Amino acid sequence: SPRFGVNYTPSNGWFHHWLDFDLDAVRADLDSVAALGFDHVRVFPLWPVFQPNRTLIRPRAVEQLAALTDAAGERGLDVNVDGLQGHLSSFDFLPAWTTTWHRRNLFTDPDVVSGQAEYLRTLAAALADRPNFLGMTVGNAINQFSGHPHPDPDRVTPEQAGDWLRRMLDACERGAPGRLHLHAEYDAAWYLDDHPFTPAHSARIGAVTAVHSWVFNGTAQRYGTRSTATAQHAAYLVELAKAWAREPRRPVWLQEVGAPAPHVPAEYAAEFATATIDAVLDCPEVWGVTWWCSHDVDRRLADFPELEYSLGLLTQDRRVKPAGRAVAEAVRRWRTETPAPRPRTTALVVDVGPGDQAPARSVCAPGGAVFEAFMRLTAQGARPTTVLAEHATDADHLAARGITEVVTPHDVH
Amino acid sequence: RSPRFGVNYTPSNGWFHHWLDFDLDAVRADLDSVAALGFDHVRVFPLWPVFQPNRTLIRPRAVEQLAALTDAAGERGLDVNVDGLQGHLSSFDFLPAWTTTWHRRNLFTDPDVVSGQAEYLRTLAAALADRPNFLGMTVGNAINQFSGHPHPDPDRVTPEQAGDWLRRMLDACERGAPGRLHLHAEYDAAWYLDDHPFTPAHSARIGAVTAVHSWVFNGTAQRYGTRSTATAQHAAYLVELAKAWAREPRRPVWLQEVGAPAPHVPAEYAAEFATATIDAVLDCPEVWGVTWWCSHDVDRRLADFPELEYSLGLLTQDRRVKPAGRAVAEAVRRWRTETPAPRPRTTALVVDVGPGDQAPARSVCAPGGAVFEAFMRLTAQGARPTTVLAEHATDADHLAARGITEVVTPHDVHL
Ligand SMILES: CC(=O)N[C@@H]1[C@@H](O)[C@H](O[C@@H]2O[C@H](CO)[C@@H](O)[C@H](O)[C@@H]2O)[C@@H](CO)O[C@H]1O
Ligand SMILES: CC(=O)N[C@@H]1[C@@H](O)[C@H](O[C@@H]2O[C@H](CO)[C@@H](O)[C@H](O)[C@@H]2O)[C@@H](CO)O[C@H]1O
Repeated sequence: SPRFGVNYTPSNGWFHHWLDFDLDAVRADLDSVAALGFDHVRVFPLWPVFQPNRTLIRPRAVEQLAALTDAAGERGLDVNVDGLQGHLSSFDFLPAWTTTWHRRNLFTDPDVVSGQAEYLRTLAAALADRPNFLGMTVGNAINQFSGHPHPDPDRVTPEQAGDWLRRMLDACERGAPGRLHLHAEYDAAWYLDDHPFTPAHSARIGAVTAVHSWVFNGTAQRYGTRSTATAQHAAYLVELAKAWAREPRRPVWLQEVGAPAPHVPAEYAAEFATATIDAVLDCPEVWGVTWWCSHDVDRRLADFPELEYSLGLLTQDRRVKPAGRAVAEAVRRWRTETPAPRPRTTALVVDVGPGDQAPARSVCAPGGAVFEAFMRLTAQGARPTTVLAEHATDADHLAARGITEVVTPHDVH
Repeated sequence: RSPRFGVNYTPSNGWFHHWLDFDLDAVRADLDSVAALGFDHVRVFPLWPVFQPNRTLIRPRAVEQLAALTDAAGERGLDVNVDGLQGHLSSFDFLPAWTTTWHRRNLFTDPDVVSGQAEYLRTLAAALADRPNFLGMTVGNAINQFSGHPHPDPDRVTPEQAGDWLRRMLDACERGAPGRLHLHAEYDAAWYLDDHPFTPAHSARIGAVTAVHSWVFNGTAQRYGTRSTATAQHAAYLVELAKAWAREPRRPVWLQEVGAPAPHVPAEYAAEFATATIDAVLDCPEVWGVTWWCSHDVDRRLADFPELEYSLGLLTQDRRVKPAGRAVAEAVRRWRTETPAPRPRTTALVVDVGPGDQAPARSVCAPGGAVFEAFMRLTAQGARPTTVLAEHATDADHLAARGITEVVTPHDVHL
């Protein structure tokens, strides 16, 4: 029931390939992905290339995306499209009509927002007749523009961020009705007290909860490369995200997971990949696992943080790397041969402060009491899920999720 | 040499975003309509982030599209000046992702950004060097607007750093295309804004010719009026002002931008204004050329431009000649038919912008300033003034080399 895919980083040109779109290079990339057994790709337009002026959405760029989508479908790959990039791999791609003389908050300016909505509706409507089109993700961790540590953020309130998300997803739904439209925020949404994108936003707006699991976020540094916390980090984000859902079986999509050097050294990447995926597949209701990323980044492109270059499952010339070989069996076995995991009946209480804005959510970050209690329960074999403090004695909430035992971080010690 | 006539080329289909949907036949039709008006050159604009999307990727296809544009121009008798670092165009900043936010690195001082800019300019120049109609490079369109107030987020630099950067950029242009016409082109803050890092000395002493961009929405029309002498003579003023800082007595001054922006120049007055402006400029000797901004109106289906930008063309979106396009063409035809002799300017107004080479009091040259108003009064009186720096006001060798026999101060004119 969990699907298996990759975040597609075009080997020739990286995301700048939209400026030199080569369908045969894309076909060869997708062939090398399909050969490892994946069933979907997550793909990335570059927003200022597609919408260089607020009222110019380039039809040729839309046609190229459709051709990419059709090429993926010929190779047995479904396609999720991320709209607003926005941020990719340390670089911000911002249209000139949003910056300096035209600086206008990405989340609140009425004209920017209507321009974003028309962009997203246009992409979704163009792919709506593709059977392998899964739906849209609003944008790749667009929440990284909304506050620190961004050097120049478009600060917003949680109320403002939620309003914006609902408008963006309405546009996706109007473009492609009935498809799988979601938003996907990086882990500040679960770990930073002040951050305006909240756990509630992730679990209650959009079709599924998307989480992006990256052990350079303090996890590998604090607990160690070969620790239980590092191996279980993706499973933790999946079970943590469930605490805020209103539907007891709302799917959680592990939409990014990668093996970043030096926190996961190259010679440990395959072992880490297998352990991380084994752990997350012991979590019920996982929509899918989508590895970051398909192909190493061309070192002929300068100024990436070193870690970005070697995140591929395939080399830049499409050779299978050790983690690619590894995943291409923690997929064949995970598919077909791995039973859906049993329910997790022990829930750890998550006290994130009252209201829906999670002002104390850093207890969930690496080093926090909720994080460490979850990892302790995990090491003990308890297979924990999570429950909000507000629901810790809510018998209807617990029964709907099959939770029979509730423990606080203090109980765990 | 005699003055040249040309246009700043705004592609009618796609504007400068046409690099993303490059249509050579649309460029050819655009240039056809420009050649019909009798021009002899175009100034053309790469979009820097499209040409160099990563510091170490200068896209071969963008370079080849620029060469194809240059060839289409040469066929039509249009020589080509290429501006490199845009950078700024018509109120929009086009900055590569590798210069901003997480990668914010000063455009003028960061070692890696500056090396990237030099390789980009060298690459463009080398790729066009075999084209006989390639004039040379301009470093970038008013790149000085990134360097301080009123930019909302400037990359600050000292004047010494600005001059060093310019020399490095121009050396790269020269390595790419030896012997061609390489210059830099700064907007009027270089002449008008106290403490602005790009100075009059930089414009008149670095690069092959001095480039001035004349825009009467800079306070000139607002203070003196649309139909005033100051508004009609503003471009000739910048030409003669820029001469004060030249070391060579016959260094050409290129009026590389001049346009008719509404409502400071209403559309119904644009033709009369263009005629008056060009007549005033062509009464100035050693004008390299007049380059009108711009060839084509901007498509109003493109959002968020300041209103004035859309109707700056001499030609409409569908390539029809506008009243100002007819007026400029007639001025060009008149000059080419009569080839009037240049007339020297023997009366010089003293320009005192303070001590040193950084012009700390240059605002006397701005609209409302004592030098500005004295120049316009001498002009109205028919004295045909040039300008001379205070440090040269009694330099007999400097004055004889320019044929200046009369030197007057702003207060002299006050009387
Ligand atoms: C500025 C910076 O590098 N921020 C990073 C994000 O880029 C990163 O986003 C995801 O992680 C991969 C690997 O780093 C990156 O290539 C993609 O942008 C992807 O969307 C984020 C992950 O939590 O971590 C930030 O620190
Ligand atoms: C932010 C802003 O509008 N800055 C303008 C410059 O754009 C302008 O540059 C020149 O003027 C024309 C007409 O405005 C414009 O299309 C081009 O960018 C051109 O290079 C400059 C002129 O001095 O004035 C600034 O205020």
